[PDB]
Amino acid sequence: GSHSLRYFLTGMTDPGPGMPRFVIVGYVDDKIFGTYNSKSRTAQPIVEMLPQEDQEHWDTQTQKAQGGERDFDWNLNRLPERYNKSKGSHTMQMMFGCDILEDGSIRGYDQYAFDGRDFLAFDMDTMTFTAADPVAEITKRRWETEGTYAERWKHELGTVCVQNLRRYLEHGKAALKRRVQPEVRVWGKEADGILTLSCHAHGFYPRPITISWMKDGMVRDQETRWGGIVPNSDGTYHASAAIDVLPEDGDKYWCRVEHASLPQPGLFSWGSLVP
Amino acid sequence: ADLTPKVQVYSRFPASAGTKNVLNCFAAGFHPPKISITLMKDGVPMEGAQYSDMSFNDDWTFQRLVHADFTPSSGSTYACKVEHETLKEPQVYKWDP
Ligand SMILES: CCCCCCCCCCCCCC(=O)NCC(=O)O
Ligand SMILES: [Cl-]
Repeated sequence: GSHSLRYFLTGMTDPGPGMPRFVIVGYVDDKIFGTYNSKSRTAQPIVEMLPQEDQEHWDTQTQKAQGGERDFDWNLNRLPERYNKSKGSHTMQMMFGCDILEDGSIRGYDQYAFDGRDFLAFDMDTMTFTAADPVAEITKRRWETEGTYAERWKHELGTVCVQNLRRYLEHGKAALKRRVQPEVRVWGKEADGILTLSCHAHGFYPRPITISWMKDGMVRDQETRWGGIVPNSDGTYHASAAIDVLPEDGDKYWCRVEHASLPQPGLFSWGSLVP
Repeated sequence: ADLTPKVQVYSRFPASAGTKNVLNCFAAGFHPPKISITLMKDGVPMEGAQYSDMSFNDDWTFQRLVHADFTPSSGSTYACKVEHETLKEPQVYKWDP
């Protein structure tokens, strides 16, 4: 099948009282598998997904994250002077990782942002860079002329990331292969002669899901508002959809939920009970 | 295209009085990353709340989940208070269970 490994790195001059100034969150297929932060200074697996991890692998992750932290610290001190915008708080971010596609081919990702705006990116297929402003352009031109960054990150993305993804898919298979069926609630609130129907899917895994509103067998997508897929703390997800209808039609609308855990879609209505 | 937090408040399970649950406050789409998120019961911060490691979405905006185990009681009001430098005053997001 198709699988993804992604790392989300953040550095902050102003994280908030007691908060770490540098954080890394790692994801395999929409599941957090490990974290690092500058308070603990340790990369650690999420043991509910990876329960039997060897120490040497995670010492290596820790060593790499500590180097990332130092680099982000340098950039946060130096980039503000180069932009001539010294005052205020600042942030540095990076997202990188790899996909193994259904046909086995590999895709790499590597992008940076400063103060929440695109900075530069690296293309591991062609070993080229792009930059979003003149400060980043100077960095990009130095990196490409020297040639070291591109060799290192082609290996990092195309070899190490892939090997680590295969490792985590195997070591975390029990948690990854599991399917948790959503519990759905439909609710209605009437105000000013308008009935708003809402449909909430609680606690499903894996992440992909669809919610639709239907009447007379016809979907009403143009009138539907979706809240989005948002996480629970146990690794399942939550999602919602709402629609405004005439109060006299409340019991004619049905919320349809499709999800890998449901062999056929669930269908729920306001005013009816599901034994 | 404003960097204010977009906030949702929801429980892990559809709630029933007296049944153990988890209350969640999820804020997303904001910048800068510094943000105050407080789960409250009847205006009192809830004990045992925990916060996710800072992460972000594809457009680089930040998100954070705050959650607390709890047993919902009828007659109480649960809410999430959010403070962020894009906001002139705190904003309070009630839980509709
Ligand atoms: C799940 C937690 C463990 C994560 C381990 C992987 C850590 C990778 C950190 C890469 C640091 C990249 C900095 C950088 O690119 N600096 C640019 C420069 O200054 O040359
Ligand atoms: Cl994310």
